[PDB]
Amino acid sequence: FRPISVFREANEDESGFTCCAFSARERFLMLGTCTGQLKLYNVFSGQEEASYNCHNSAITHLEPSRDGSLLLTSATWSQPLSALWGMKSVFDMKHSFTEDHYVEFSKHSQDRVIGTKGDIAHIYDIQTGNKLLTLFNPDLANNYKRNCATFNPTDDLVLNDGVLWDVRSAQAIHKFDKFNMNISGVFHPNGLEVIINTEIWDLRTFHLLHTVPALDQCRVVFNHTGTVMYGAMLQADDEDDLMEERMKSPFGSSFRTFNATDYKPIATIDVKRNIFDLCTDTKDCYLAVIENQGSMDALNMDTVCRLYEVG
Amino acid sequence: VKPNYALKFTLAGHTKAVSSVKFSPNGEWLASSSADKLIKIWGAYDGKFEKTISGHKLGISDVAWSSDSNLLVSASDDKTLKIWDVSSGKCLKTLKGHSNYVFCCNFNPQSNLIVSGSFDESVRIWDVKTGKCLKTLPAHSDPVSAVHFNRDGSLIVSSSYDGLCRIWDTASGQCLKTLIDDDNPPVSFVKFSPNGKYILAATLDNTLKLWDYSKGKCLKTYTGHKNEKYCIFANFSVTGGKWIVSGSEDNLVYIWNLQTKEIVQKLQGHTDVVISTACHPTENIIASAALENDKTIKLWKSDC
Repeated sequence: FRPISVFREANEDESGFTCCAFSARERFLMLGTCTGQLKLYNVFSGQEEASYNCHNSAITHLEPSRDGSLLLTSATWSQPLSALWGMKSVFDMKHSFTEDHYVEFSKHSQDRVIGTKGDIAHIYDIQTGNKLLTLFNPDLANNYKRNCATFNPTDDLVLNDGVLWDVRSAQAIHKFDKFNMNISGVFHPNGLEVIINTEIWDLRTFHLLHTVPALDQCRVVFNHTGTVMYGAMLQADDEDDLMEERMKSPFGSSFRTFNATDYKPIATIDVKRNIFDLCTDTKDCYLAVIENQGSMDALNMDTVCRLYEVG
Repeated sequence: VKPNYALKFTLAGHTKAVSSVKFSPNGEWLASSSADKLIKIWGAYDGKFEKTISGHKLGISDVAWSSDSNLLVSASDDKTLKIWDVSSGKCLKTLKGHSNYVFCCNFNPQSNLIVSGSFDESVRIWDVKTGKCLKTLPAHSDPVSAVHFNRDGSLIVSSSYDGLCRIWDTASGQCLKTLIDDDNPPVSFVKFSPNGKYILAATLDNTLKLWDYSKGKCLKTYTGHKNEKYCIFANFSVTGGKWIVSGSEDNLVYIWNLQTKEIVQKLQGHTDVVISTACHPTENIIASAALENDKTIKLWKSDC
């Protein structure tokens, strides 16, 4: 990971980048900010290209569609908590999801959105914005504190709060036992296993395939071939109150890469600054990382975006 | 004529940001609430710690005195308010009903009702003696930042992140006025003037405005300070010169001439946002309180 470029938010006394994703027009990166703005930057020059007002509170997370026509944003406390934006010619809101604090596109045909409100998953149609489904069963819930509902690679299954759902039947098919307080788990890109905190479960059998202690409290993302996994550990203290939560960046100061087939470790990278987000481009040539240089972490938040060459 | 407030005492003791300071109506005490979940009582003239009042489960956003100085009400992030007997320090009632954090509270002049405002976008009116909710007002489409009774208790004013101030009939709960100007940035604070004729409102565009709410007219604008993020309390200073008083996100207390709208003083000393100020009821004394990187309360005294 050779450093290629660095830049901070233009105009602003304290740089407020909070999250990032490469846009379809490569060389340009989309970043959310702590003031609910979506901004476009040239990742090589550091030149701000555009700014759009998306939310009345800090952007927490975002996801562009693969075809570059749509964008999902999630905010912090203001409603709508998530929104869907059109990126063709003019930028504007197509739909809003007022109570979902997290949203993802469906994965195969990106024709739906899955939002999360606490323990509950919502599936929406991208065209109409209609809620197509609610997935929640209080007798199976694990009540994961940072639950995130997610589609599998073919969109026929959903993982929500540690419960595996069959979409077409809106039926829960399996409940994975609870072994941590926060992380609810993601699908592996191969479609045949799930990664729930430190537990790797086989969807063929529900046998435990791997214990990976390094993944505790981690979020993960895969390179586009599905051969490498990035993971970074959330900063936690559940005994933190509301004020103490804001004092922290989302992640610690290191991320790890793992072989995606057997979870063996590849690299451990410590950028010596706490991490807000990271992403790769579709070709996995570049890694973008939002790094806080603030002396007291997110207390005096002051983030830069670093572009690294993926070797 | 300008005041000459000068620093007399600094009150340390809270272990997290101080959210609200309030002089008792009899002038003897200062009450302070804190993110540390505690209410502390101090001597209003000597600044000496008197006692700690405890019972909330999470941070406290606001506290308020009953007219006779014997009770307090607090509003908490734990989604309740509590009514306290000041002498004993005991919790007389817990008011339960809000579905999220309670940010603002006040007794009415008669002291038989409490009004509360919440992140859940409602205003609620409570029976002081039963501890029960009398009315739930669907007051706003965004979090409520302040609630206040007028001088005869017949009206409530509320302010909200939806950009609106609203006036309510205490008895019926009917909305009687919606104040909005040329824009609607979040309204972060509001209260009635002591004569009941005006409304003083802060918006998160670094601006305070004095409204004739009956006429629906903005009469005075006060600027020069920094207020774009926090819900800073503000006051009419009426014991000497006629001022407007407010904290500021540059860590200063600002004082304006009410009529001319010019800044007449800025009080330096705090090391974080000055989120709360209070004007003593009979003497030219100001209390100020600051957030997490400061944690102290300051007492200032002026000759006019």
